[PDB]
Amino acid sequence: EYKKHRRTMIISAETPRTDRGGDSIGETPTPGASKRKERNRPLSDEELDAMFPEGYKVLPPPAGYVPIRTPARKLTATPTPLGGMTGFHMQTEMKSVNDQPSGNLPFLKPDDIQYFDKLLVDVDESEEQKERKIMKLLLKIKNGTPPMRKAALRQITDKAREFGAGPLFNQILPLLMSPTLEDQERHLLVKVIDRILYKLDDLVRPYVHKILVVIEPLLIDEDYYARVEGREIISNLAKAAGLATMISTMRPDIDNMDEYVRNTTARAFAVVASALGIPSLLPFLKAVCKSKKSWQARHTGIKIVQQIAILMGCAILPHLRSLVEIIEHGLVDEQQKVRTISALAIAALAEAATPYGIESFDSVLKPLWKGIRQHRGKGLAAFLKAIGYLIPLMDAEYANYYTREVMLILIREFQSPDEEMKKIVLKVVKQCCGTDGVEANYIKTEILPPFFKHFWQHRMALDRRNYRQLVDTTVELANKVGAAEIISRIVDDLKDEAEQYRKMVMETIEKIMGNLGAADIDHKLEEQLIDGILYAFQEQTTEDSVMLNGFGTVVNALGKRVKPYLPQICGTVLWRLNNKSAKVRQQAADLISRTAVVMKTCQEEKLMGHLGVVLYEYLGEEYPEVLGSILGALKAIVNVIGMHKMTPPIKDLLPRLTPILKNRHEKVQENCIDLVGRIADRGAEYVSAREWMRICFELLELLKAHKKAIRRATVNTFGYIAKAIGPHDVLATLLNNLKVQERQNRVCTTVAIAIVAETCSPFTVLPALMNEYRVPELNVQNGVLKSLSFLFEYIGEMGKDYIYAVTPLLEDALMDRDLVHRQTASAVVQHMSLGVYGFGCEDSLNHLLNYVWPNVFETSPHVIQAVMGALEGLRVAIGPCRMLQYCLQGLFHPARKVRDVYWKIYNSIYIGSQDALIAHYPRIYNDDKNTYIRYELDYIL
Amino acid sequence: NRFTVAELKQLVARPDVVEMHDVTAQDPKLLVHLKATRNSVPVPRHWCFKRKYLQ
Amino acid sequence: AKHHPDLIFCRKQAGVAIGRLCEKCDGKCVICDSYVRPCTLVRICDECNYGSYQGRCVICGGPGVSDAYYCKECTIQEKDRDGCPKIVNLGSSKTDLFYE
Amino acid sequence: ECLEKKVDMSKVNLEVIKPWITKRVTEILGFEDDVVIEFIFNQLEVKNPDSKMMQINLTGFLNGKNAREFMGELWPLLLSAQENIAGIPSAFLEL
Amino acid sequence: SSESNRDRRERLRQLALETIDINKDPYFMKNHLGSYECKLCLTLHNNEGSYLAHTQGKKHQTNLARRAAKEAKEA
Amino acid sequence: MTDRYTIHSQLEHLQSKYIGTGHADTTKWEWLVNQHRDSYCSYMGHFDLLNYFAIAENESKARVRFNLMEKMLQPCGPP
Amino acid sequence: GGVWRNTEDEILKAAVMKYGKNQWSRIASLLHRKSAKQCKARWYEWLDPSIKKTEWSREEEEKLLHLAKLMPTQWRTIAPIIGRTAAQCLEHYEFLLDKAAQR
Amino acid sequence: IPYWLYKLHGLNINYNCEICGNYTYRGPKAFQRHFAEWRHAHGMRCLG
Amino acid sequence: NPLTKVKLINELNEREVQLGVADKVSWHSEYKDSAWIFLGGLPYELTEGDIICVFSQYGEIVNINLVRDKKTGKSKGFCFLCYEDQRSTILAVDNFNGIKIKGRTIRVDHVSNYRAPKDSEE
Amino acid sequence: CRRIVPGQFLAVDPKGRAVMISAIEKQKLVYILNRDAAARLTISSPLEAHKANTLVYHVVGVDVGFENPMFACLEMDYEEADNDPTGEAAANTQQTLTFYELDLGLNHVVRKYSEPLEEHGNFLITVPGGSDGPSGVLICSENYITYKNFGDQPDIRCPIPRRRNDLDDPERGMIFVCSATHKTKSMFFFLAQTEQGDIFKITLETDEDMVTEIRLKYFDT
RNA sequence: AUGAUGUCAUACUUAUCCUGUCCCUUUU
Repeated sequence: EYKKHRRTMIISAETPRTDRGGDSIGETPTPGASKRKERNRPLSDEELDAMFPEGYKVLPPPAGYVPIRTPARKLTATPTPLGGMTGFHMQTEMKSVNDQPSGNLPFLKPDDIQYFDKLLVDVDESEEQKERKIMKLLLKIKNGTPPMRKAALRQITDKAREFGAGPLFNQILPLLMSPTLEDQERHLLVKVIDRILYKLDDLVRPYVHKILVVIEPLLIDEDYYARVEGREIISNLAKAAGLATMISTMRPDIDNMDEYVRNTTARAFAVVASALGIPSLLPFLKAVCKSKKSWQARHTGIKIVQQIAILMGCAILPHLRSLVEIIEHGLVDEQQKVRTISALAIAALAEAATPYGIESFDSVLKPLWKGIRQHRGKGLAAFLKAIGYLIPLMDAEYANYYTREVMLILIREFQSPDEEMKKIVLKVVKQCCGTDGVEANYIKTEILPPFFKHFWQHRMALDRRNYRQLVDTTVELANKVGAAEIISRIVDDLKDEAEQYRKMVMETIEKIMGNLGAADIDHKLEEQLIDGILYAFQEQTTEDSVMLNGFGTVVNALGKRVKPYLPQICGTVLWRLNNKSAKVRQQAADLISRTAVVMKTCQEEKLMGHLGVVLYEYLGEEYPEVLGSILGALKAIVNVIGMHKMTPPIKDLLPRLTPILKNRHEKVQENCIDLVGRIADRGAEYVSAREWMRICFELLELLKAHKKAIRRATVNTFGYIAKAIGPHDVLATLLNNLKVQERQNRVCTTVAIAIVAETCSPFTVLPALMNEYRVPELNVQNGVLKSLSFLFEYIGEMGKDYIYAVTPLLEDALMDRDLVHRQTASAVVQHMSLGVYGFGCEDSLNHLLNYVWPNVFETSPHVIQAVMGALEGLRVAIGPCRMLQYCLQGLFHPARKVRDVYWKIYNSIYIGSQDALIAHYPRIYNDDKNTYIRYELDYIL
Repeated sequence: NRFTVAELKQLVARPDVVEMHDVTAQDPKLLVHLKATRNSVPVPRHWCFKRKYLQ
Repeated sequence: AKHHPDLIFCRKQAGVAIGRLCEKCDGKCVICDSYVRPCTLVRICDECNYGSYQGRCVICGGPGVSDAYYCKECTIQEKDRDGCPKIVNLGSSKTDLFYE
Repeated sequence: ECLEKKVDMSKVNLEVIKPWITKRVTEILGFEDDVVIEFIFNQLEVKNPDSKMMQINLTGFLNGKNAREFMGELWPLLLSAQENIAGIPSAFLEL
Repeated sequence: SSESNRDRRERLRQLALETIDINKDPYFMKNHLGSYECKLCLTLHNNEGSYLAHTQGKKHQTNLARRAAKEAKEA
Repeated sequence: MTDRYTIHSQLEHLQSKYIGTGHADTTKWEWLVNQHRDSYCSYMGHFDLLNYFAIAENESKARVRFNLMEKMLQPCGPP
Repeated sequence: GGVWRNTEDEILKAAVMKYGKNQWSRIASLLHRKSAKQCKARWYEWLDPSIKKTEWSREEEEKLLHLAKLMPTQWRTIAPIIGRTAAQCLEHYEFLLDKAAQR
Repeated sequence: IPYWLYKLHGLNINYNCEICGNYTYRGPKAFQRHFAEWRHAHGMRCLG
Repeated sequence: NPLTKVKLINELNEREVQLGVADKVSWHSEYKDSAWIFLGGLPYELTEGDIICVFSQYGEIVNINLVRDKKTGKSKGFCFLCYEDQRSTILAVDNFNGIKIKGRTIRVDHVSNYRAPKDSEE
Repeated sequence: CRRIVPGQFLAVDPKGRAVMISAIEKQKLVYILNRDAAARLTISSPLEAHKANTLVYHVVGVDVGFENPMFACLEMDYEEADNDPTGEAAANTQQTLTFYELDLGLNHVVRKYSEPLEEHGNFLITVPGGSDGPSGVLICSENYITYKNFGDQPDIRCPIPRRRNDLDDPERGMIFVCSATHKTKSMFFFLAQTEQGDIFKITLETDEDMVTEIRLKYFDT
């Protein structure tokens, strides 16, 4: 209900401020009248002319109906109490209407008509009215098919400079202001505002406020991506407009009655200050916080200091002093808010103040400590927040005293029902008691019993932030007082009813035993541990890692102290390994996966028999989400017990795996391909070649995967089996693909050609490929070009020979059939050029550079960036001198194009190797006013 | 403000490399000095063409 | 790069913070965006790694697990001696995918 | 223009320039605000201020026509205060 | 899926070759990458339907009347 | 003092930050002065080149270094 | 769907000339955009060689005007009787005759 | 009337080559090719 | 911060309802064995009898006492009332939390520590 | 050996807290050196201190008594001389001795002090300060030597003594070729050789907090 | 006979990408 005041915001300097004064004065008039004694307040004809847009008439009908409208009020009571009714007669019976009148015109929601009504009328073809009329391409962006949204979006991007910001925003801001607005539609209009604001710069100046009013509500939002977007577009707006534009714009919102606009406005100043930098905007602020008019302003400006602290964060560091010098005067102010928010802003500062600038906070302290005594309520807690973040920044001697003073109040204040309180004092306890200069026993006595008393309760854990922060603080207390204490007190709660609580203590134990190590733990408490962890693990309402990673970390930390507990574990593991069909199978499986090594090193072989054949049996499970976890478990078991010792000998296993690859879904596909990879890489002899080549012809279509890691493991496996067999057959099976499917992974086969060419010497393979460029089918031609590219990228030095072989073919390819040839071939020239460096082959690379050189000119992004990479690699390989000898004449050529490009190149050549260029600048004669000959080089002994 | 081609060819020591489009540059003396270097390469012939060197 | 032509790097001053890579972007190079020939480790900027910005991936920006490294082709081309290539901006990527 | 001569605020007073700047701001912006007085205080806080940056900050806040005259009146009074050996403008010697 | 699409593309190429052999089109020429190129229109064709649709726009057969008058002065 | 010239920024693009790169609209005298400054910096950086330059002349090494540092600003006269 | 582009229309005409007329599944396996029923409907509506797509005269207009009053509905029954046989040119001609005579 | 084709090709452009017997050219490329031609070289050889 | 306590209590109740928590761990084991619930954020014109009449829908209150302040009518905005059983306090914390009563909304939560005069936050 | 590549000049602090490496022009870096827990030397992230259109002749660290380390260097701005075809901005452009201080608490370096010189300098001489002698540096120039410490210390200049009845040309100047520093617990002296190889024993009289006079004497040849 | 703008399909490239969330807006 707090945010919906957005709906009350009408669309959009001395006049601007003059308006706020009148606004507040009318507020005092009305408010005053009631003491003297909303949207329904009667209106005036100028106010009436204010709302409706252009082109409407208020002409009435006769002089006997307006008096009916005046008696209507009296007759709303009177004639409603009178005779009336309606009826219908049976009689036999034109029907006009309008949807969107256009070629297609994707559909209009019943409300959006109000906005898009002008498009409905079909009157056409007779100035500005036609620009608003054609601007309905918005409608195509809002609703329609995704392609319509794309093409529309571009079309309106390139028309920015044409239409101007005025008509656009005039036709947009109502939509982005719409009460019925979607999520997506919002986000899309945000996109169009960005893309048009990458172009328009000086133009937006009148509309800046008129923008921010809608945009500032994006900064305060439940969605995160909405927030990062909002900060981005306000960054683009402020940087886009001028500083003075922003400043002079946004003043009147500081004293605005509603605090909402003040707040979101503060975050606005935070964003713009990130844009244009702190020092530029300082005098504005420093002027604001000293404003003597009213407090609300200073409250705002201080909040601005804060949000600057959060946003800029670590980068505040240089101006920290000046900022402090601003804020300090509010701590002593008579108003309360200003004090509270002030000290809070100090907190945010210090928290972004990484272990330094302590003396900059210096003058701030002595009041704060004093205040620590006398305060009741929220302000107190706020001070505790500030001081809390401060203490890590002090000296362990001064902070000794000061800390020991804070500990008292810290103790006393555990018990307040305020959750803000508990957050603050919590994080405080972290920083104060996580100090190296604090003594264990003092904490053990004074703190821990009240800490676990008041803080560990079922109010906390259900909340999110309190959950996390609690976890952290407890973790650190463990970091000091030791392990067995904390854990020993919280173990008994593993068996507590609720989940979220169990989850909490479980992850706590996890992190604790992660850091300190399990060595400190005694015996009995360890029994309660393992039993606790099993018990909690046996009841899982949701699927999550916390319990699992928890268990794994506990066991791997215990080491072989866990050995007596195995049979109970794995008994539970099998029985659970049935029980829950889709729920728990995957989970018990993963439990095995993470417990593998522990079930290995202790040398329980029967257990490996168990897991081996038992898990072997589930490979016929039809549920994928289970089967995946099963294969994962098998994987982990392979990494502990070796090839020849597998209780399910690979002869059994692998062909039993082979048919599963039709599973498609990554869940089974991921782990499966992984395991086929481990076995195919490691042993690889156990299986006959026929099985392997079948595996190949099955692997071929795994490249339709929508996931990148699937293709990853796939290609690497394909290399492994390429080693298991040898090149020619399998690279031929790769060349069987004509790259007809451009979706999923196509070039991936190309990568397989590369890695295959590595696994056994390409010194064998190349002639087959180079022959296969002959084929008239073009896309596979550019395919084998890519194969050369990745090929040289992987081979590196070994290309000192094959350069020659590839050289004439690159000649044929680089000579252009179609752009992709020039591009890909150019990439080949690049990776070749980095690879061969320094070995003395430069000549042929120069020859190829000839044919490279004409391609310099084009607007296609991929070919121009390709050519850039090309000429960069050629720069390092050939040496700059030859490059520059191609780049000289282009610098000063009359045309703009040639200069743009040759200067881009010459820059690329210039940044690197700027040291070595000296010799190669030619002799340039000296003119009248200037001496252009460097005579130093002509000094002769 | 722009010199003619005959005045640019009479002033240059190597007038066998001057073109008709070099008079429209911002500094014809530096372009004529850079075009008459020892191991310099000329620009491509697609600067005035409309076929994009591949059609 | 490849995955994103409108992305801009940080190019800030090099500090002592060693860069890391996420589990989804493990093995991928930062400049060359390749998977083979790692020669030089990745160093992050001081402002790019502070508090919650520490231990994050340079390219992916997610939870970093393993340390990131630069490609040898970018090392020999002197493309690794530039500033910290932290991905600051994020445009036309993972924006409409959240809606679906 | 008049914003090309280098000046220095360390050789001039600050308390005598507040009433003329307040009168100029009341003549330009009509009423009395707290952002313009803070901007005028921040523009004279540095020992070596920038006349072009102050002129840009005044043209962004005001319209620009009155801001140019305000900058030309503030540059001449500061020049008369820095040229004098006392460090005061001509309007402070009479009263 | 992909094999069915490859078989459909091969059947479409065979049907286009049969239609070009039946209609006796002297301007249809095959490229070296699995595409068509028009000799009379002097333009490229992306698919088999693109070369099969170059009969209404840019009619190069009507521009051969000058070459027919240059080859033979009589009608 | 209306100047109407605020070379601030546009869309986080261009904004040359390096020295000696140059642009497409770079003049001949500016490029010659940048090349002369780069040659002076390379002569001051290389020890063997500075030794070979000081062995020919009758001046010392530090005097030639101070002369090359003094001739860096206006080493050929800005065009 | 069913945009009925010209490159798809030429491929549909070539498939109707090569494969046949009473084999709709064989023609739909070489277009990858429409089904067999949509291809048969396109071949019977616009790709038919006997369809008179032009030459709207006054005799056909008088035949359609003297038929829409005898049968108000069932425009598909009067499609082959009038001679248009496209099942959409008759409704378009009726709409043109109703709009031109209204003014 | 191919107005757009003649505009894209460069027709109806004012150009004249005084070396090639004071002939006129309808384009800049035609003026560049007419300056180095058989008639221009013949006129240069006849002029000396 | 002043009105975020009722929102935090509602968020904790929503998380307990959505996380699949049973009746044994439904944020009641930490505030058990005490029928004294802490009420804060009431209006300045509400009396003790009106609050006792509005809070009697879930059972009869045993001992209610308003926060006395500003010697004129003992009005501070906070209130402490002990119900009959713990189930009535659980129902009041689960139903009357964050509700609006005569303009400004109030907050309902459990303290379960002791009877203190100054324990709420104005 | 590029002009924008650092490596031509390298100055180290006398307290061993940081090292400064700068190029001939428009590049300057300062890295912090700190010992580890196992007494191992470790380096921190370097601080960029570049300045556009500024040439550096020679750099030397200032001897500070465990305070903020400063790096003095001879600077020369060539921005005005490159934007004047008349050559007036090229003349009357002397070198400026700029002392850039590295704030250890702020972890950033800034140009704290800067002052123009009377003539162009070739090399500098770091005078030891702190507990042993006053802080400052001696700037060697053509036929003159002027040690000008930072703060309220006045500039004291001394011309270079020449040989009696020199057979060389009087139009040629005289500068220093090298300089050595001998520091002891009692006092400190300096030995600098001229262009003619005249090694002079450089001594500097000083007051309680300032420098009084520079007394030079020719030691040998 | 190129080229021009233009509504409109069609292929191709980017090893493009499919579990992303409020772990931070807590504003009277």
